[PDB]
Amino acid sequence: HSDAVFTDNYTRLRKQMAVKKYLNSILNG
Repeated sequence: HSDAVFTDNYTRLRKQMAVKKYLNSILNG
C-alpha cells in the first residue's frame, strides 16, 4: 500500500456520499 493508497479513501469515501446526500437534504435541508 505504498502508492495508489487513495483508492481506499476514495472507495470508502464514495459510500459517505450516499449518506451525505440524504442527510444533506434532511439534516441540512
